Amino acid sequence: SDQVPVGNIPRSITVLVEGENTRIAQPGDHVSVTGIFLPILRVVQGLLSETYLEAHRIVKMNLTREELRQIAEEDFYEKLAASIAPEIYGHEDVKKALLLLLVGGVDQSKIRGNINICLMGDPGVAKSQLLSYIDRLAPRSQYTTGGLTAAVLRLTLEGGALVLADQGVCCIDEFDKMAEADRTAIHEVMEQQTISIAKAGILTTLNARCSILAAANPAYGRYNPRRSLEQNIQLPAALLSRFDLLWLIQDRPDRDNDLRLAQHITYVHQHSRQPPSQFEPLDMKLMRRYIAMCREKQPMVPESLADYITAAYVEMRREAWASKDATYTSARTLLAILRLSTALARLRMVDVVEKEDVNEAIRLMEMSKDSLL
Amino acid sequence: EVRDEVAEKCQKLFLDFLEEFQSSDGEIKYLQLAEELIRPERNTLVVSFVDLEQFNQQLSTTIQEEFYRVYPYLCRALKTFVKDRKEIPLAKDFYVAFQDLPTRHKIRELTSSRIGLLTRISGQVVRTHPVHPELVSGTFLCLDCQTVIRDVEQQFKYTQPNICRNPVCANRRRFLLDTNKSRFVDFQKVRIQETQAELPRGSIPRSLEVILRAEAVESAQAGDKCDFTGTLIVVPDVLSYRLVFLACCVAPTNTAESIKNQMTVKEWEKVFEMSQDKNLYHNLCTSLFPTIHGNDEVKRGVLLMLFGGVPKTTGEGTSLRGDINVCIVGDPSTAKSQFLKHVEEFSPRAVYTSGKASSAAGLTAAVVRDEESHEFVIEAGALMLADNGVCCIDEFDKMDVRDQVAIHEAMEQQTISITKAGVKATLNARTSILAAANPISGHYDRSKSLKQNINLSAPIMSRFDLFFILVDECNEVTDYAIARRIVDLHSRIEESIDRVYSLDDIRRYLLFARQFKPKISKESEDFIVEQYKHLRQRDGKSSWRITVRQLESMIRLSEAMARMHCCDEVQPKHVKEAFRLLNKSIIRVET
Amino acid sequence: SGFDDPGIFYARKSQLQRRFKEFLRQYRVGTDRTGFTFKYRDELKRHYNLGEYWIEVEMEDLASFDEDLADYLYKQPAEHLQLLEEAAKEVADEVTRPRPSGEEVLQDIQVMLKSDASPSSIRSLKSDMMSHLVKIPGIIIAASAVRAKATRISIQCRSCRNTLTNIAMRPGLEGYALPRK
Amino acid sequence: VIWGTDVNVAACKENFQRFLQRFIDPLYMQRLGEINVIGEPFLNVNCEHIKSFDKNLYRQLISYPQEVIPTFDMAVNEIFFDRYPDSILEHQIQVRPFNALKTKNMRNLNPEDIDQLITISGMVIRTSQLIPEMQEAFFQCQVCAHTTRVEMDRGRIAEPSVCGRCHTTHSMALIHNRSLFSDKQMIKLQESPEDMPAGQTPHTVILFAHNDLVDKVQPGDRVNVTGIYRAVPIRVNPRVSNVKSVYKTHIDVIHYRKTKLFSEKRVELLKELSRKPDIYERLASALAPSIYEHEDIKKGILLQLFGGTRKDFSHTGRGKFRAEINILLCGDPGTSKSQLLQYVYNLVPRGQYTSGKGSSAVGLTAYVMKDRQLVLQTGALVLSDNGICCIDEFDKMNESTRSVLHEVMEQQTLSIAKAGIICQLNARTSVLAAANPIESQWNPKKTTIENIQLPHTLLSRFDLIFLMLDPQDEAYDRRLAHHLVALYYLDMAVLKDYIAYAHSTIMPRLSEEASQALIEAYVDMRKIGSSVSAYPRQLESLIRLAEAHAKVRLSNKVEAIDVEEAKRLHREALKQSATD
Ligand SMILES: Nc1ncnc2c1ncn2[C@@H]1O[C@H](COP(=O)(O)OP(=O)(O)OP(=O)(O)O)[C@@H](O)[C@H]1O
Ligand SMILES: Nc1ncnc2c1ncn2[C@@H]1O[C@H](COP(=O)(O)OP(=O)(O)OP(=O)(O)O)[C@@H](O)[C@H]1O
Ligand SMILES: Nc1ncnc2c1ncn2[C@@H]1O[C@H](COP(=O)(O)OP(=O)(O)OP(=O)(O)O)[C@@H](O)[C@H]1O
Ligand SMILES: [Mg+2]
Ligand SMILES: [Zn+2]
Ligand SMILES: [Zn+2]
Repeated sequence: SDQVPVGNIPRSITVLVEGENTRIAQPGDHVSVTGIFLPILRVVQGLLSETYLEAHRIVKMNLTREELRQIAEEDFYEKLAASIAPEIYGHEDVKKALLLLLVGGVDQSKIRGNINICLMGDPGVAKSQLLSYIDRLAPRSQYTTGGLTAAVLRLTLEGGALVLADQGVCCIDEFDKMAEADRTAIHEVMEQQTISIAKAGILTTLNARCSILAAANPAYGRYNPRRSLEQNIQLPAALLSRFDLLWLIQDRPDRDNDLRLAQHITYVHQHSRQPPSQFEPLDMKLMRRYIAMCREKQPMVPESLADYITAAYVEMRREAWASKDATYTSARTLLAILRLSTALARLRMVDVVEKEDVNEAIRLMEMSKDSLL
Repeated sequence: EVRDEVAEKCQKLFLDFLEEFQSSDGEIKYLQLAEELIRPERNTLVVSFVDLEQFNQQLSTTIQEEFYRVYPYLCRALKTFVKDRKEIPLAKDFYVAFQDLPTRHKIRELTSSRIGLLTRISGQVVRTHPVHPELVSGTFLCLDCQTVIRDVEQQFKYTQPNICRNPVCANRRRFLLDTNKSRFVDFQKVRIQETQAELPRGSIPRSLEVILRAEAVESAQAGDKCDFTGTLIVVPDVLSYRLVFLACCVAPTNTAESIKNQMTVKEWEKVFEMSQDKNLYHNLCTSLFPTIHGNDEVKRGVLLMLFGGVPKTTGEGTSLRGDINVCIVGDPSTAKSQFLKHVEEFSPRAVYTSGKASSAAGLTAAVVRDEESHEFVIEAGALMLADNGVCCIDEFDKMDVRDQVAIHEAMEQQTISITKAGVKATLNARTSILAAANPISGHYDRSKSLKQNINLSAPIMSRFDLFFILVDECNEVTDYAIARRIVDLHSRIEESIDRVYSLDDIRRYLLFARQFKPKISKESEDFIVEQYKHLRQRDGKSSWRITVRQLESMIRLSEAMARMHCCDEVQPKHVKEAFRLLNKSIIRVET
Repeated sequence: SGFDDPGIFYARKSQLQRRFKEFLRQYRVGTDRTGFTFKYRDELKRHYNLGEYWIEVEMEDLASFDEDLADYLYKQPAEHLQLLEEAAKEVADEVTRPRPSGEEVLQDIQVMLKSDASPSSIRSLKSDMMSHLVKIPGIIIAASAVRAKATRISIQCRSCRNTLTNIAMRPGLEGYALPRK
Repeated sequence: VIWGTDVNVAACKENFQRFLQRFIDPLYMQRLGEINVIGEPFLNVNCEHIKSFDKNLYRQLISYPQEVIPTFDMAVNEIFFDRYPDSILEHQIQVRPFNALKTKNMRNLNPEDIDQLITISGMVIRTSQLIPEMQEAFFQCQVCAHTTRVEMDRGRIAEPSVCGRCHTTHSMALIHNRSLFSDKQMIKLQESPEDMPAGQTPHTVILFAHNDLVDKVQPGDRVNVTGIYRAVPIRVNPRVSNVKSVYKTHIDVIHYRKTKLFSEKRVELLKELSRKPDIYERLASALAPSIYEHEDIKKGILLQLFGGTRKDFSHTGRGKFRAEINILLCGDPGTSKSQLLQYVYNLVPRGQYTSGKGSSAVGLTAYVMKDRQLVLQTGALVLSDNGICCIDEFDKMNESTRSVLHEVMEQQTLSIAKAGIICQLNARTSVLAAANPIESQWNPKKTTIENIQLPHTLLSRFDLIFLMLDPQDEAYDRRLAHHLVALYYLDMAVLKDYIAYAHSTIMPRLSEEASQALIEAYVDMRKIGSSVSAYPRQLESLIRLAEAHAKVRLSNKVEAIDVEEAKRLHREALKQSATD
């Protein structure tokens, strides 16, 4: 993905592995190959012949002080969050949540460090645009609309975009209109981080570790608060619970805030730039460097934090029982909160999760629940 | 211009066999069979295999080994034999139908070694296809040289001539067919499979299609069991080939004296003892259902269903039923399906199924598109498979309306006349039906009539001879006794059963008893009348009313009970016991 | 990748060649007193130590050692003579295997042959003996200037450059045979 | 020796003939008598016997199986002409060796093993009809009917292209039935999935039974197939003689082996821990360690793993008994039901995992499909003929599927009217169904039928209905979370071997103590229900549970403790499902 410029697309190279070199790779493996680039003839001014790369060796692969000062800033991650699609006025709490997804979890031991986030809301709310920025920002990513899953072409295993994520992120626009078979498939992905496919009744399983960033809209136009969740959307409610976070966007006509957005748009038209924010957005390369540094960390959970964590968990679970509608609170919700907290600890570059990290994750969890209002 | 000496020699000897061999009378039977065959609708000459063996043993062996090679020559021999013997029409086919072959192979025996040789087999028909004329000897015509190519035999496929009849001409691609000139023979495809006896447990039965021509085209019908004489042959399919058994002649699969003499002396003694055994009624019920406590009326009703009454036909071409229809409605558990499982397991020709069956046949005959051919085929249902048998249908309340009305026609007529998509046919179905169902809401409300307690249509209920209402009793004695029966059954892995009569001994006794056709004594006639006065006098209130159909079930029961102890005449003892069961089978509204 | 062609690697005529080979090298002449010397083997060594590169052959000796081989030479002299030449080539080499430097390259041999049998009259001749060994007397009347005739020949396609090397033109008064294209 | 080999025809035959007569477990000459009496001229051999007797001959055997086998036949035939020198046989004796090399990782196979005998364990997936393969084609001139034959022209049949009597142009057409044929049934078989280490890409191979051993194995049979590995080219087009540089490889089968455990230490170890008084509780708690505060459910599934003893009721005419246990776990979403199925399916051998939806990839049914061979694709239930099928979201299923589940639960087999013919595919599985309440949560005071909406018959067929709910108890939430966060920062192998050995060896038989205890339990339940009362199905469940509980203890006989705990769990399921 890094090789391809934004304006271009990836290009394939057939490679012929032979002898002992065989069986050393799987689809989605970020490998490095050394070998001879030679022609194969499977006649204008000379002969034209397909090329290939005869394989010899295969290997399956995996700042300045001022940068550290910037990291030491308490508003650092907040500044980074503002840098996520700054042209998208508002939704800064969501922008923070996207940042958590990009860093992901820790996968301590194992734990599912992937942070799958689903977005629902009326069309025309930067949703599609947000995914594109994430894919641009993401070090390794895939974009799809709903192929997605693997297949056995006719006689070769061809991996879908879910496989090609491979611990990157598979941005999925038009999520509600996905085929129900694919809905079952992504369910397995969030369950086991694997994709089982059987074209010839052969359940070939592929290690599809990745975080899934879903995007959908309610059917029949804009969202209706009077109509319950899943009344406006045609997805299994269980699958929605599988997502680490689920954020709702509603087109509430707020003349002032709408005017603020209109002012933002006009500036962009008159400047081809967003209005000057408190903290200017940073270059995407710098963001990715911070992310790569964050992947270096694997913060631990001291058992003292567990007492407060459990205290907060039972509190919100009580709120769910108080709520007339079940708010999907379960052990899944607790585990996700653990992922967010250690993810925040990665942003802090601190190998211990803080009470602050736990509290903020609960705040985002509450806001996501509050988005269901 | 090359003569097959072996086939020519076989043809001459076969012609010698026709025109010299004779019956025990000393007259040429085959001249008389040919004399019968001169009529229209008659072209297959039935011939016994052993006779040609006796006339010439080597002729039979050569025909056995080289049946495909020599059989066309035998047809020519019959044509020469029949043409000069009488004023036969000059243009109609003639066939030699072979039978009485001792070698009765199973389908599993069939191999590539058996291609082209005569052989006999036995099995059960699965589905039957329409009749179709098929070209056998093409009469083509090249476009260029205009030489009418004739006698270009087709090996069961559209095989054009290799080249022009004129050696000079090399069209090779534009042989126009002459439909009228080309010889045609009617072929009907029919699917067959291994019978249950030949089928190992838990093994998928083999399936094979057979080509039927001449009088053998409609010799059989869908869903029956038959023995097929002919040869296995190869047909190309889309150098691929596939195996089909062209059955030149087909017969159905396999008197009291004949069975008794065929029966061994020890089997004869056991069967005669069983008939001589008084009170065989209850003792056989206990033996037939060892893992059962109580419900002896069910055991008695089932046993009478197994024997069945004497079927009769009026002078007006109307059939009076011999068998009966018995239904069991009971609460959850209560051993209905277990009763059906015992019946199906013990009885041959007994097939178990459920009213929830969603197969294409749907328990009865159906006209269904072929997956490959795309034409419709007559697929027999399990009711048709159980023709002259027993059907242990489960969930009878949970049947389909199409199946229900189709089943209603079957019990009404003992036949089903099916017509769809232009295809039309009718199939005999003389099957005793053992229906198992449950009351509405699972539990039988005895304060409600039986019609209220089940969803079955009134005509269906009217056409059922007997009903057994098995209510879930809270009585601890029955519950404890059943528990001991089940626990001893489970704990004593075998020998828990008490079979006073061995299962095979019962089966041969059923066969020997079935050879009888018990008559109605004038004593039984008036006693049947007198008992029907009692039932009419009773006039209830019953869960269902009384009609002439009750008398019909009564006489069919009495005929069965005269068949129970092999007596060839009904007695008042048989009639009163039948009256006892059916009257007890009436459950009055307990409101 | 198809751009290069690997080279294919690896009554009975070879049996007949073996029969000549054993005959030439293993034929013994003389007796126990005089030694059972190998006439052809010794003469071949003499002849290849010298520059002779030919050998006389006694058809009767071949007949005595192997009647069938002589009969084949009578019937079909040309082919069996050629095989006999190859055997003569082989046996000469192994006899003189450690030749001096440069001389290890091998030269063909004219297997001259003689028969003590009587001649046949030239007037007694027919096409039946065409492609058959013949023997006749006479006196020579004329001779031609010695020249060189080509046996191993090679040609090149003038335009396509297709070269056809090591072509054998059969010995005798036959013409050439060019390719069609 | 034959070129490129170390193989002497006489010495190899003599050594093999010596091995037949001289052997230490002599059994070969005894089964020769069985073949002589029976007349079945195929003398199957365990190749490991040849390895033990002579490893070099065994090594020599595997290296050139096609060449050595005719020597083996000649050895046995002359032995048959020695022992029973006079007899009648439609063909002389043959040999079908087997069980030689357990390099059964078919995913790990190399071109080094081409034309080398091997045996591999796997499950046949698809089969076909026996292919009538031409071996000698009779021919007849269109002009003069010139009779002639061409015999085994290397797979293809060489057309004459010219007559022999009239010597015209191409006029000799093949006569199909006059030609000679043999049987070659093609079979497609999948690598034994449990044997595979990763299972990320299950392997499939084609097999061929040539004129023998044809149709003997039906789809779904997990067997060891022994035959010669073989590879052939494929023409780039049928018309052109060019071929691919890659060869598609298949097997010409020689023998099908339909199919001790571990070593002495493991049987000693499992028997040692079986003696622990709380092995039943420890094994239940040890089962699925990630679960918390679930013991009745764990014990019930544990009894389903062990299952009841196999019972042959053929003599009684009662039909096959449902020796397997079927448990339906009904509970709110997010209550670890899916994890339980995944843990059991991952742990259990030869098990299957599916979902109630028809969108499940595996599919819980079998049906025909055309390539264009209309061949049967199996189902998970048929696939798990002796294993366990973990079915998720059992509430959400089609009525046609529900009818199938009723049938197999009623019969432990599946009837399919393929084309027109009917086949009864045995499925003696253990069904671990999982269902969730309708609506967002389970509405209290509503019966399982109301809150799951399934037929009373089908749910009644489930011997156990375990109801679990997430209580609204913050203390339970607190303890559960602390358990999880504790997990945040006995091995299954020993338990799996315990269950497998108990299945393999221990077969509990009833004791009159168990008989009377069960009868007392049922009549007590009847009396309690006299005022959803007791049913003999409940007795059958209690029968099966006591067998499983006895199997857990490895007593090899059903004891009163098995009955007492079985009644306790049965009452617990009633208590979980109690509603009135
Ligand atoms: N909150 C926002 N801030 C800035 N621009 C916005 C915002 N919401 C929407 N837009 C603008 O809306 C324009 C068109 O709508 P947009 O592409 O965002 O739709 P979308 O939300 O992806 O819709 P859908 O999912 O229905 O296709 C985009 O150019 C984007 O700049
Ligand atoms: N009256 C009885 N005497 C003996 N055994 C009985 C009796 N009633 C039931 N049983 C036992 O009950 C066990 C379970 O019953 P079974 O499964 O055969 O019921 P079923 O008739 O198929 O039920 P349903 O169709 O109503 O679901 C059977 O093994 C049978 O042994
Ligand atoms: N009693 C419990 N003990 C331990 N873990 C539990 C318990 N209840 C819930 N969990 C945890 O809650 C999560 C439930 O995930 P899972 O998908 O298995 O739930 P489920 O109830 O089967 O869901 P569904 O019915 O929606 O498919 C898992 O982390 C499981 O470990
Ligand atoms: Mg039943
Ligand atoms: Zn022509
Ligand atoms: Zn000819």
